[PDB]
Amino acid sequence: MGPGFDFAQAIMKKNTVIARTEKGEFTMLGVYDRVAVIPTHASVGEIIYINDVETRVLDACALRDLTDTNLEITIVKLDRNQKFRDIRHFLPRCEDDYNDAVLSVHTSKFPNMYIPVGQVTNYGFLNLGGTPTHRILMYNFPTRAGQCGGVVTTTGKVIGIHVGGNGAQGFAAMLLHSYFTD
Amino acid sequence: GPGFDFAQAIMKKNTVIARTEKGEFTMLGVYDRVAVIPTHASVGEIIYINDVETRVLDACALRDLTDTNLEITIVKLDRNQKFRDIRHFLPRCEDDYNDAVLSVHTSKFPNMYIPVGQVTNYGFLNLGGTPTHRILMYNFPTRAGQCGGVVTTTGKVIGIHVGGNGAQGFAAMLLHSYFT
Repeated sequence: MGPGFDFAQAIMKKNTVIARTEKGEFTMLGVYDRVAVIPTHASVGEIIYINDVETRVLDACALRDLTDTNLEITIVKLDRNQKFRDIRHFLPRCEDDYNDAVLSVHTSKFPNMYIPVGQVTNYGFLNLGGTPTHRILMYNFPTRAGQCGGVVTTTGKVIGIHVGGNGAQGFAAMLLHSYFTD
Repeated sequence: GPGFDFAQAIMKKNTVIARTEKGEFTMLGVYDRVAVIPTHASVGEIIYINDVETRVLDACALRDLTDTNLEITIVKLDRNQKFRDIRHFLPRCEDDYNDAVLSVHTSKFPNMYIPVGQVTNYGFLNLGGTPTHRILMYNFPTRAGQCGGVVTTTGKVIGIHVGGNGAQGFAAMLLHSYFT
């Protein structure tokens, strides 16, 4: 509807796949080459479904900060026959707050979904489903089941992936450029 | 929920891309060759529908019996295709709603679905300096363009997006009596 949605759409149309694990269907952001991200609670194993195709997982790494605290991001390398457009230049280098973000989801249940979530706070620490978690972004929108893995963008920046909510607020794990140095 | 199925079913058969002098708008076809578009689209004698030059036979800028703007223009189009009749999904009365979806369809934003959630019967709004009635309101914390879109709940087509103030978004109510 506006330039925020434009950037979100451009990310969705080229840099997402539908990932299925034993714990459900997730929006999954491809970052570069055969490397994607997904919430750690998806419990990625040795095999994953990518757009309903059985795919071997070459590597998966649940990220933690240097205090050994959960970040809720898993980086997956897929045995896929095609690379993603390299979007690493759209990742922020530092922890930050943002104005006017969009949360975008694409699953069987929620195809082509885009939500203007407004201001995003650098929230920091969250007890997420009982697990201490760092580098959380917060937005005041009542997100729901089915949105985990959804991409949070501003114009020109891909800043996080949706990992949870409390009914009134939604929460995303930060994406930082430094996670995807090769 | 089934809200998303409903929004897609309305989009697929009843939503077309309309282009006026002002650019592109999501247009809802209601029945026969009758459709609606925001009044601010400035519909002329000719309009493009899915990139086809189309004569507009009639255009009515709706006002209520207080003689107040409603910001809906009803158009009758000179085209062969007939819209699937959806008048039975239009509310009879003014109401509040939960769990609404706004569905956008332009050349730039094809098939885009925006869950807006809770929708209030807001009522009176000074829209661009024009007093307007029968406005629905939802959170919309962005500055959107003009193109608008169709607002649905499960089982109902309730309004078309007509504007916003950067925090809130506003739709004009669709009522069954407008098309009787």
